[PDB]
Amino acid sequence: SDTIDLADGNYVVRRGDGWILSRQNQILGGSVISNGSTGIVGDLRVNDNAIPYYYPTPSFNEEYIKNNIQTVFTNFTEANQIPIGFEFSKTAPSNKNLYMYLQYTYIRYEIIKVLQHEIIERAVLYVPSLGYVKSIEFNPGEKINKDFYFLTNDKCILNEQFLYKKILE
Amino acid sequence: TQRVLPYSNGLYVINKGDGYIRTNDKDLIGTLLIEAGSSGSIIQPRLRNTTRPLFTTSNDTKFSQQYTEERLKDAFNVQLFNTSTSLFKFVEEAPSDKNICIKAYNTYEKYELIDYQNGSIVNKAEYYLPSLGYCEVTNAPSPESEVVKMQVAEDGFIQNGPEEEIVVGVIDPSENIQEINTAISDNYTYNIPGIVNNNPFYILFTVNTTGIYKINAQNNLPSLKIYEAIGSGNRNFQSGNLCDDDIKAINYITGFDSPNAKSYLVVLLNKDKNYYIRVPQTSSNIENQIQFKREEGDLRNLMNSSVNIIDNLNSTGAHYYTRQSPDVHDYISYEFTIPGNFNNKDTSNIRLYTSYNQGIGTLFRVTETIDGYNLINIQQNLHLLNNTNSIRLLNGAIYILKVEVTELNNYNIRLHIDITN
Repeated sequence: SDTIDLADGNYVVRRGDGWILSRQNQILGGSVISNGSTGIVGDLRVNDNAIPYYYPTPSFNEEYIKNNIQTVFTNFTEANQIPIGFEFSKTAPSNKNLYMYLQYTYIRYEIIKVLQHEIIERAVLYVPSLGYVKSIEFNPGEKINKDFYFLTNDKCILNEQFLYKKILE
Repeated sequence: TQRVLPYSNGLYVINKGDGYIRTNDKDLIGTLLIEAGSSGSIIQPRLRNTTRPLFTTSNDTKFSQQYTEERLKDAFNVQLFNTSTSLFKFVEEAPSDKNICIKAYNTYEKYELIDYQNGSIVNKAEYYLPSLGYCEVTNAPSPESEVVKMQVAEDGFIQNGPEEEIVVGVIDPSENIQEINTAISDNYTYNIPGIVNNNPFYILFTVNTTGIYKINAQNNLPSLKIYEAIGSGNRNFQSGNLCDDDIKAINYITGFDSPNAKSYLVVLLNKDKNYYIRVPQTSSNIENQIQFKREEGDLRNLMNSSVNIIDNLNSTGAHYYTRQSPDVHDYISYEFTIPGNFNNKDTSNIRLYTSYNQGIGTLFRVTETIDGYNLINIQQNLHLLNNTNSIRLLNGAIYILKVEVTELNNYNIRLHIDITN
């Protein structure tokens, strides 16, 4: 639930790497390879595609979240100004068709207010990190599950973390 | 001989799949002839703030390219610039024996923006977002075999990617959004402000405790619609208060577009989710309120559906009522009062049936007690489509028929209440 074993106060939290956002699965397109061909897809995280997403709360506005997160954790305002590229490479089996689509992954940061061992307020920051592809073998006309294309709620493809530090007054 | 679309009135964005290419090789990147034992690759690199997409529209003034891009951003948060920074590359090594050919095509992702109103598409726009290509590999075509004369296949598109149709409703941008800053307890009354001034609008709100809620306007007028914000509540949270993620993508839950039908909504709402309530155009300056009441009684046996309030059931004979038919496995409710004086012994023979859409119906006797409304089942598994069966009901009593549509043959559902005796 929303109950945590922490003393009262404000905390900065790193939830880990590999967070993909809802409805943002095929925002970048995909490749269709077949019959032994190798498909390679890559991207470059610079500025406008490295925009961090803020979700503030009345206690924790943008400046608060940014300053706290950058003080304790990776400094993203200067890091996202440095272009980082990445690539994926899949190889389709013989006489079969494979579709691969790529989406951005993010770092999840949280600013939480804890009172009586329960979180009463939480603000969320997403910092662009890298990408991730999902691939499926398909035939012409085959129905494809809705879960492959569409993500309903933000989830972490990796192990979620909880790296917390108490915010000093 | 098309399909019936049970979409509520509004704006919808449809992801029709990936891997679309134009006919007559208009998107042909090219063909590489790799010798035996060698390797080959086709690379399609892209620049910054480039990559022209493909856009057509039925009404440029309303569905302009800027408008379509903003709606696409509302639905899936796509931006053309995102496709600019991408690269794709196809690598193929030919075997030792024979040569190999590889053909590369630039692909597109097909998005469609539709203005759905009363069972038809009044405005349609097609957007094609540059995708990450399509590659097909063949054995080396031995020159020459023959050359066979063929004709062009005219303008059109060919999808090489998997089948896909993801439909997402989006908030109408022209309609205002008012926020309820406080989470909803067991009871609340929203007074519609004069700022919007009779124009249809949305109410964004959340719920304190998960449960089944009755939402209605004054005298159940006008009919209200409810949507759920997709992916809401996973982000920034505050206990007992509303946190707007500015999510425009919505899922239609229930509601009637017809502003004159007396109706109230019974819906299961989640404290970890955000919801919108669309109230339509009101043609008067007369005040109105939205009432929110958490239900703990038998009314929870109506979720999730709009209950339609029938007033013209005051005589024997033929009566039928037309509403926007819900989708398959989606519910619609009717609350009606048999004509005559209620003396607990006078009965009238009632026939309930639908005209085109088949649905399974369950009717309830309603006896309002001092604890609230009490719903008593008196029949189950009623097949409404051309139902010839009749049941005797008490004159002056109140009944609620909940219908689950099991076959959609018409955009509208017609419930007939025939009264003899």
